[PDB]
Amino acid sequence: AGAKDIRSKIASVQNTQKITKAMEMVAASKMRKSQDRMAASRPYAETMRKVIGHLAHGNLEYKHPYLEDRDVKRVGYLVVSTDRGLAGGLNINLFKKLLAEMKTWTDKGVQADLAMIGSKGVSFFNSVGGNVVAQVTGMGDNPSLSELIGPVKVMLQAYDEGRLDKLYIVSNKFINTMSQVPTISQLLPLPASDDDDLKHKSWDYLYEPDPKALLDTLLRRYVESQVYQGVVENLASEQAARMVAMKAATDNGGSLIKELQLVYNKARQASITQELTEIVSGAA
Amino acid sequence: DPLVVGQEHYDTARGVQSILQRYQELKDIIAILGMDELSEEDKLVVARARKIQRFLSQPFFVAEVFTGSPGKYVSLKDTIRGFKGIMEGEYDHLPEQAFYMVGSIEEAVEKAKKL
Amino acid sequence: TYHLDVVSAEQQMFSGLVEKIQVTGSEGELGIYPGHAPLLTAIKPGMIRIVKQHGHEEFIYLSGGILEVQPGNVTVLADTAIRGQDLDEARAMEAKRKAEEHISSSHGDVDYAQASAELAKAIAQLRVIELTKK
Repeated sequence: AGAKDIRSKIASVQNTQKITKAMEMVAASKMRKSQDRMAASRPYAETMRKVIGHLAHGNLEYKHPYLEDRDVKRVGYLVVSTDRGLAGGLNINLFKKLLAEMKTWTDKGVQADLAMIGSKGVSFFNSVGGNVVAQVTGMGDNPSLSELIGPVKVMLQAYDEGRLDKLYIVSNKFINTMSQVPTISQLLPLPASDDDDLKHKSWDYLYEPDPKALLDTLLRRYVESQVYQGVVENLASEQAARMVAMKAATDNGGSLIKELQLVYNKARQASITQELTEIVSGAA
Repeated sequence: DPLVVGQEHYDTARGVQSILQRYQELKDIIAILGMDELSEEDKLVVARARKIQRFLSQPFFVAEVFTGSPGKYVSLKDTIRGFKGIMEGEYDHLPEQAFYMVGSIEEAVEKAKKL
Repeated sequence: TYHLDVVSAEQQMFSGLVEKIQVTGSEGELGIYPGHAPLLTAIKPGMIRIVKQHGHEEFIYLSGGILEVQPGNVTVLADTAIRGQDLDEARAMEAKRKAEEHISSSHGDVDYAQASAELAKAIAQLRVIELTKK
């Protein structure tokens, strides 16, 4: 022990607890902004994926590489991550779930190509040894589709030059203000698994001039809209995970303060009794 | 000392001390932040150090009354084989509670089977 | 009747049941109706008119978009949308004022095409406030 050094640790742990409470303030306010942005993005992206779901199934079928269920030689992943710490295990759990699926393909001899949207992903997969084919980092408090397009444009080129056969986005879902889960979502090869449009089977879809250029443009927009929503939702998940972590760090700091104080009080009492005993013995 | 006790024993005992010391250093970081902010190597040593602490325990014949577990006598060759195996991560795939209150390493594998 | 959805990345602009609609297009606007053929369609600057069941109307300006029509449930995936009371005639004059500035601003042909599209957009806003008065 030691009265001054313990009192110094008590001072430092006190101020750290006060900071983690303020960080919990910044994390909640940013969660408010991030989730209302998500709430705005959700209708447009949800209806765009519905639109393509109608195009999935119904006649007057033109034939297009993103539409058919071709065979899998290699698989693409778009991976979103944070660039920051103090978000608990959100990135670790997502990276582990991806590593499990990539292992399952590597059992099949199917290679994985990875595009990273955050610095934590770049660091982890480069140092683990996933083939990072694209990467952007440090998007900012307000992320914008424009910067995110380039990595996607690379993954699109890898698919449309025919190398890359299946493509996924992996991201965390903002299931609730206090509950989220990592998900791997099938992305560009339009799953015929989706419901047949039997409910309006009167319609066989028909086209304005050049269905190829129009449909190509529309699918470009679909893929991008899916990536933009998946990023905005992962940022809302990040702010929720940070606020939960800072709340835990605040309670653990209080728990240390209440125990260091007991060490300090016992030490001051012993110091006060070692002296006095020695002054009375010396007074003799 | 390796001149009296041998090099394999000496190296095992120093390996154990080096791991458990590093775990002590990590405990103060974990206490405020939790385990999530650790490096992945640091998480690996935290897992092995917890398994080593569990594996140090043993069920004595003279303690059979307080607990009920049958006692165990462990030979030196068994114990250095067990700690050498954990230190180099041969047993990284087993849960921690498998190592608690067992004798030789083999026994821990059996315990792990029944969880 | 049938339902139409209208959105942009920034917002859902409209969604609901429609006896009918009229919509901008590439070679001009078109009428659209429950019985209309399933025509997937590109869009140039203009408006959409939203006539809901029992014949009640709304009047939306669009910067641009795409009008997929596989189903009777149709969608416009607009690039940017503002309604004729979310804009006003002074805001449409501000769009025209921006177009007049852009016409003044540069010589480049694609810039000039952007300025011309901004003029077409501004006049489409004025026209939608006129449709809103109608």
